[PDB]
Amino acid sequence: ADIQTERAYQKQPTIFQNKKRVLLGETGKEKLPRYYKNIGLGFKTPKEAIEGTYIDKKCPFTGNVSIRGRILSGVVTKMKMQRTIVIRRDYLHYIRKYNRFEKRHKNMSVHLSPCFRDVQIGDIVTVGECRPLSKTVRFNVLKVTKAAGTK
Amino acid sequence: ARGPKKHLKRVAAPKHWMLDKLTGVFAPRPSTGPHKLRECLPLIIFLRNRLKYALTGDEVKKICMQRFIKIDGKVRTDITYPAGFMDVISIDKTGENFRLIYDTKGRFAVHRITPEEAKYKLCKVRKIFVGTKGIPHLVTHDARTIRYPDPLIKVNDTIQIDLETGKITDFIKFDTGNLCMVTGGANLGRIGVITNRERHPGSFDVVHVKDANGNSFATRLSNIFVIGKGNKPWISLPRGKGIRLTIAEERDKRLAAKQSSG
Amino acid sequence: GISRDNWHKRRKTGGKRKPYHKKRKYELGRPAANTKIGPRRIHTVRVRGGNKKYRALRLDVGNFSWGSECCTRKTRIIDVVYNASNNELVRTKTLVKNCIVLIDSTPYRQWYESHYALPLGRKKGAKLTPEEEEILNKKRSKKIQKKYDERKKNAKISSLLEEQFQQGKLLACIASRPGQCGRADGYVLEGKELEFYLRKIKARK
Amino acid sequence: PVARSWVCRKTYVTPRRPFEKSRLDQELKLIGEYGLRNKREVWRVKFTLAKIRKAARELLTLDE
RNA sequence: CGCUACUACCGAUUGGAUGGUUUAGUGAGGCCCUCGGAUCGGCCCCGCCGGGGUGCCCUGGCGGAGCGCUGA
RNA sequence: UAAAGUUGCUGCAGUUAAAAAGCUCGUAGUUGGAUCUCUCUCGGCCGAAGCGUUUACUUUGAAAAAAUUAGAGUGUUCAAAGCAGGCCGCCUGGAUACCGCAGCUAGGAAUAAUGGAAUAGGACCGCGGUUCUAUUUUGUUG
RNA sequence: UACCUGGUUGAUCCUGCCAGUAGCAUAUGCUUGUCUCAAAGAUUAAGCCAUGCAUGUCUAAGUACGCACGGCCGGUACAGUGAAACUGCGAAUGGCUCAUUAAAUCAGUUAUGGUUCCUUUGGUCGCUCGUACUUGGAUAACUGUGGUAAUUCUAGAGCUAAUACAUGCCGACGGGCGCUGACCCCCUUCGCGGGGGGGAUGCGUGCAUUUAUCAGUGGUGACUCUAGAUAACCUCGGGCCGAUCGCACGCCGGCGGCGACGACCCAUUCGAACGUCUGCCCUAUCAACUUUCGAUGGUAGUCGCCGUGCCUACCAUGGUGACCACGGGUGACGGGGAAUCAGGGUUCGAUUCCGGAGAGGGAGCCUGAGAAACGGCUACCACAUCCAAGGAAGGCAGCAGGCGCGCAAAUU
Ligand SMILES: [Mg+2]
Ligand SMILES: [Mg+2]
Ligand SMILES: [Mg+2]
Ligand SMILES: [Mg+2]
Ligand SMILES: [Mg+2]
Ligand SMILES: [Mg+2]
Ligand SMILES: [Mg+2]
Ligand SMILES: [Mg+2]
Ligand SMILES: [Mg+2]
Ligand SMILES: [Mg+2]
Ligand SMILES: [Mg+2]
Ligand SMILES: [Mg+2]
Ligand SMILES: [Mg+2]
Ligand SMILES: [Mg+2]
Ligand SMILES: [Mg+2]
Ligand SMILES: [Mg+2]
Ligand SMILES: [Mg+2]
Ligand SMILES: [Mg+2]
Ligand SMILES: [Mg+2]
Ligand SMILES: [Mg+2]
Ligand SMILES: [Mg+2]
Ligand SMILES: [Mg+2]
Ligand SMILES: [Mg+2]
Ligand SMILES: [Mg+2]
Ligand SMILES: [Mg+2]
Ligand SMILES: [Mg+2]
Ligand SMILES: [Mg+2]
Ligand SMILES: [Mg+2]
Ligand SMILES: [Mg+2]
Ligand SMILES: [Mg+2]
Ligand SMILES: [Mg+2]
Ligand SMILES: [Mg+2]
Ligand SMILES: [Mg+2]
Ligand SMILES: [Mg+2]
Ligand SMILES: [Mg+2]
Ligand SMILES: [Mg+2]
Ligand SMILES: [Mg+2]
Ligand SMILES: [Mg+2]
Ligand SMILES: [Mg+2]
Ligand SMILES: [Mg+2]
Ligand SMILES: [Mg+2]
Ligand SMILES: [Mg+2]
Ligand SMILES: [Mg+2]
Repeated sequence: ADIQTERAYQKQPTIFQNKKRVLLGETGKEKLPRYYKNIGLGFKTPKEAIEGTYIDKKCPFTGNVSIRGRILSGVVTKMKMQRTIVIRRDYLHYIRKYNRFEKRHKNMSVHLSPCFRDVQIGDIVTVGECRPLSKTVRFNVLKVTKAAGTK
Repeated sequence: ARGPKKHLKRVAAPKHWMLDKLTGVFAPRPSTGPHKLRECLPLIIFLRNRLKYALTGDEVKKICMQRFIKIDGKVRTDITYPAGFMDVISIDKTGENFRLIYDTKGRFAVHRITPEEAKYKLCKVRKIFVGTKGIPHLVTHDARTIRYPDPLIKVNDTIQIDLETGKITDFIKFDTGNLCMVTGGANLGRIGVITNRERHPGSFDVVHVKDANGNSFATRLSNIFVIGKGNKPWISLPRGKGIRLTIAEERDKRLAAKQSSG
Repeated sequence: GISRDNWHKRRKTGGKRKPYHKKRKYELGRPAANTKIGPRRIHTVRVRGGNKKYRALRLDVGNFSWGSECCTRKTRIIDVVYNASNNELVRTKTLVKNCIVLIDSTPYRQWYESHYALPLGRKKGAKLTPEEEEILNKKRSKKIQKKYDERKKNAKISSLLEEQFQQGKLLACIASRPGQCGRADGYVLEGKELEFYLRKIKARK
Repeated sequence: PVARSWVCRKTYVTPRRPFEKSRLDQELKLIGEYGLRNKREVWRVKFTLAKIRKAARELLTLDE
């Protein structure tokens, strides 16, 4: 998978990839070291992020983002943007005059890392709050759980 | 509102000052200082409302401008100086020393201390950071930074500071079984032994504390102040020994005192 | 004047937002510092909090780092050859962050010839005028010559950098923000980044 | 802003039916027997008793 | 159908009056950039030079001129 | 505003008083039949760790401006108020409750949703393999 | 106090409204002896304003050659009181009002591991190897010549200060540490050669700034955090590394105690500014909206105190909606709260506390830590003042007060 598709050169800023190498240690390529971080709160780092090659500065595991504040869950409704998806959060709002609830929802645009592959319309995503990534995106997908009847 | 605010409405002042409603529109508005505005006792309130040494604000100013009041061993001529928890107020002309200790009902009590005990104080540690060629630094709840602290001293611990020099003399580690006072919230002013601390990563930690009478109560970690090692406090406690009476037993005690009076 | 507020923008649903206050001073913006190549001209800006931003209008000198050799030197900025954002920036020779620039290679060649005692970027005429013959061959004690011979075993430069040294100009990336700090610093391109930008530059023309 | 207090109460309430024989007679009996100035004094005492009864009724429904 | 009054509608009139949005053009004023250079200096040069060493220069204090060199 | 159960959640009406679509299908919405009685590792028997599918619900705990409201004390001469005051320098207050919803917290598991094996794309025991990899080796070096 | 009563009929029982009943707020009428609290130009006109006042400020400790007083002694540079003026600070708080504003404001809850912060408080301030027993030029006050019808308008001339403007050392200072490596020594090896030392001469050096690289003191749930090492950089529109004042006076020929100002940086306090989650009235005779001039997302940058379509270039075609989007209306600033109320509810909240907005309407700025400030400035629009007709000066939704509007509201 070629990772150079923009006008600029895509690269993890922390990793230095031009270290001098003698010809005796030139067994193909050096297998460019991968930068990854362990986000806390008991979330495992996907093996894809560790062993991947994608460049994503908004990735919670390989990019420059900090998970802080609220951790929420939603259902994936649309995946038509690049590296970001639209999830749906449903809830019941109480009305005190009638002592009864009404069904409400709100969509949320959340950044989805390339480390989560095979995400389908319908699965559950645990997202975590971060700094503003775009005009409307303030959350990053931290965990993906499949639907109840997946193959 | 452009720029900082300089006034404080009397009804908007913190309730533990015990300010009335009809004396004026405004309140003393504590100056910026080592203690937060909501958690301090301005010098004027203590010197006029509490001790009744002065009748008006001008008399408080006249008292302070003769350099009679010392807060933690230093002369303070600012009448709105924020004096807060564990501060030592010394008046040598009349020869008394007070320590600002929360009462059981969450108010700064007039607590007189001996001059031997007025030479030190206890400070909670807020953070530890290394700077400037690998020199460690401690920051206390009193906004004083101390370089070269003991490597064992960690956050949420308590250090005994010699007021004359400003150096650490000993410390208490934050651990279960150590005596503590609650410095904020519903249980403010209560004294008890730490029983258990539950950690919630990314959120606030809750500390459970058991009184000397067997009562238990929870607080947030930021509301806990280690007072003594084990059951013995390192300072003198106010007349109420940190235990909270319910309104029923308070009424019974008041009635017994009334009956025994005369 | 120039504003950076979020309330003049439409809502995520596409509806218009009616402003509830007029433009505030803390939302201001300022005209761009289209830094050019030329004799140094830098203006200072008094910014929020009373601090200072340095607004570089003209620059001709930068501090660039050869990462593989860890050799940082102050060199002369020559030309702008690539810009990933706009082509008019290359056309007008504007120094911004991440712009590809040609920097003079003389200090790096001097450091290489003084540290490895091996020629770099030299033609085959072999002039080697004095004080360069000395810096390249010299006479040294057995220990010093042994140390230099030990160095020579791991002194091999990539062919692309060797070609650039022959030309006298290296490709570098600007990692600083000239319009904010008044400085055009960066690093000498090498490795796969150098190949990528060489291919991009060739395809651009 | 001023340094004044505005807490105040009405010490009485007025009856909903203005003219009824039994209430008027009972109030007049109380006025004559206790030398009261008007019916507002009767209604004031009635209001204090009503507040006391309301507090007691609130307390009764609570657990012993 | 006839008598009196009121309300409302359609309104021919191509209604006006007020306000609010915009197309196109013009565009005060500030701010930024590129210039500009009225003036005011300093160094230098001399007539002028206080004295040190000794006529002898290392510094005062003037006048004259240099699109001299620079700064504002 | 109450009276108005004449806006009806509590709690109204629709044969004849005003009122059920001409009839059927049908997306969203609303509602939906029985059934199922915590441990393996770490540190000093406990403290720790998960995770039991997730909750809703219920109870508790924390955090939650003052004023206002409720309310404790207190003879403003009484009262509306106030936060004062009492004793022959002392003594004593300036309480307490309440604060939807959402968000934290820890118990309960009835009720109500939700899942767990039916191309075995099953659980547990041992096996064997395949690959990569962190350190044991080891006064030391090596 | 969980309440009803009159009215359709010749009479009856219903449905059903009209009317009665009580409270609460505004106005108004008649009446009014005492006393304690106490609202008060919100509604209509965020309409218009005469006049006066509403923000100024000095200690022992920045600058005193005003005899303006007063010396004590009279050459004791400067006694003291001290107007003025320069310097510094404040004027961004407070007060007023409710026009705008409909997920906006605001409320509760969280975040800044994404920023700024005068001041107070504590730390740091010989850590840097490079005339000082004190540097330079002005300017005000003051003294004198003035101009204009007119302003808190100012010009020319003559002096003179600094904690205003600038400039600029000594010292600690001996070195240490990186690099360099003329040379010298020891060792082994016949020897070569290898190994180990000492070293002259050169470049650099501290904390802040910018970039790159290396290793992994303390910390976090999580840093690309903190600290460390290396190569450099370090803006003429410059970063810190004291040319400052007062009071006591001393000791051993030099050292010094209290303070006050100032200062880069860190922390602290007071904040502020963006965000997270949930919550708002009526309306479908508003059903599709946004996207060609950013709408939604990606990459690189610009600008900004910072995170961000905030803006630009190039890409992708997205983003919201019957769970009511978008549009319209509101006699809509939002809350804490208020009236009424058996229980449930309905209505009110311009109004003294908190938050927001505005200063006739828009817009743009200076200074400052902090305004897009209006009892600051610059324009245009609408009003409007003085004028000698050339020009000058405006902003009561501050306190009083006037006009106007009105059913509707107080003392220059
Ligand atoms: Mg204000
Ligand atoms: Mg946190
Ligand atoms: Mg600053
Ligand atoms: Mg135009
Ligand atoms: Mg212009
Ligand atoms: Mg009603
Ligand atoms: Mg009823
Ligand atoms: Mg009915
Ligand atoms: Mg019918
Ligand atoms: Mg039918
Ligand atoms: Mg259906
Ligand atoms: Mg069922
Ligand atoms: Mg409250
Ligand atoms: Mg009360
Ligand atoms: Mg709750
Ligand atoms: Mg009939
Ligand atoms: Mg009849
Ligand atoms: Mg009626
Ligand atoms: Mg009546
Ligand atoms: Mg009288
Ligand atoms: Mg008013
Ligand atoms: Mg008005
Ligand atoms: Mg002044
Ligand atoms: Mg100040
Ligand atoms: Mg100021
Ligand atoms: Mg300080
Ligand atoms: Mg002059
Ligand atoms: Mg960016
Ligand atoms: Mg983007
Ligand atoms: Mg564009
Ligand atoms: Mg309005
Ligand atoms: Mg409202
Ligand atoms: Mg209001
Ligand atoms: Mg109004
Ligand atoms: Mg207000
Ligand atoms: Mg404003
Ligand atoms: Mg007006
Ligand atoms: Mg303005
Ligand atoms: Mg005004
Ligand atoms: Mg103002
Ligand atoms: Mg007025
Ligand atoms: Mg009238
Ligand atoms: Mg009136």
